[PDB]
Amino acid sequence: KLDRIEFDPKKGTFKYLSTYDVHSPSELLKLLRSQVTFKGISCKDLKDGWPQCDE
Amino acid sequence: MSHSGAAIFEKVSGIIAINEDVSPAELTWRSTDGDKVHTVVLSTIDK
Amino acid sequence: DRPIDDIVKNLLKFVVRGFYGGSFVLVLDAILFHSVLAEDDLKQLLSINKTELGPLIARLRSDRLISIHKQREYPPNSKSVERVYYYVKYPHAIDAIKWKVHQVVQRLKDDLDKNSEPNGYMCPICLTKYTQLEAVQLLNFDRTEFLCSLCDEPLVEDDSGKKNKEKQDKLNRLMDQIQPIIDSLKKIDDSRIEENTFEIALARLIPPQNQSHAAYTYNPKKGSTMATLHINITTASDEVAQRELQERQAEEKRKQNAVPEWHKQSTIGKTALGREERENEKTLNDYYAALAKKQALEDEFEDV
Ligand SMILES: [Zn+2]
Repeated sequence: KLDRIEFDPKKGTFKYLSTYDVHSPSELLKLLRSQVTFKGISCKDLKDGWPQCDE
Repeated sequence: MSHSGAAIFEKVSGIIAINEDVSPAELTWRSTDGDKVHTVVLSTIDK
Repeated sequence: DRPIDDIVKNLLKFVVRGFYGGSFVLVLDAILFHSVLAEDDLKQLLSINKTELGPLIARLRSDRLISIHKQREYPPNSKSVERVYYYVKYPHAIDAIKWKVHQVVQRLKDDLDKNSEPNGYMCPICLTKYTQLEAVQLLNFDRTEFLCSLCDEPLVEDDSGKKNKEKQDKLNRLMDQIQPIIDSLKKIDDSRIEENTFEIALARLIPPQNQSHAAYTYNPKKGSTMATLHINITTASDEVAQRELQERQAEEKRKQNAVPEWHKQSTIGKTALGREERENEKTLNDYYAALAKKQALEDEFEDV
């Protein structure tokens, strides 16, 4: 029931879900494209879920 | 240009857009921060 | 919207990406995206420090890239802090950019001119310059070496003058990189630029956040000298009704323009004034059917 963890009914697999659900640089470009403001994207929650964001 | 504009509804900032090509036309107010999206159906407008 | 607006936005973006650092690019892109912005709007969108935006705003004001507006308004809590609005003056910005690039290339041309002369002679003990014109009177009687007046030291040749090709290459590397600026000002000078202000920039604003402390509505002050279409559809039956109306205003107009009874008639002869086919058509339709079988917050308002 928690939105932080996503469950796959067809596979029986639990995965971690983040507020900024970005796991690829393409997803990062899609997230920056979807911004209607010029607000910066915080890297504090970008570490959450997707393990590496610096490189 | 005329159909879209920045607005304040219920002391909340947003964008008013006119969804005119759809039948019937609607007045869509979109939250700037993404909190709430509200569409007004124009078939029930009195004044 | 306006392609010229997109062009001058590209101008501002390219000049801040070329001749300015990244934080300048950030604040300039923030002002270009949201047309009118205050200091709290920048501190909310960019998470920037006041001491960090200090040199940025100072440099962008000195280069006339960001216009500052000193309007204060009246919030409901009446805490009217002197908020400053950061916007863009497009003719002022393009004039400043054109003047800066013209002064850079003119100063480089003057540096090339001052490098075009011969080398000259340096005195390293006293660290004193000597041109070819003023070193004529300092030679000895031995006719061997340039002797200084103060140090009496053998002078050495300057390395300047031989860097003429280096300055020419610097001009070549500046000029091809600034070529998009020249190509874009070719389109700008062939177009018409409207003079925008704070009120003009208010017409194209983008909200930075949900709750803005600074109100964007302009508050004027006294003493500052610084339609509808309606259609009528008639199904070919009510034309006689409109003619009945037309003759009715005709007859009331003739009645109101008629002579009075005392005018057209003499009043001296009277006393003085003082104090069923439905069954038939049903049977008809039955007969035709049988035959066809046979052969087959509140404010003031106005309504607009
Ligand atoms: Zn010397």
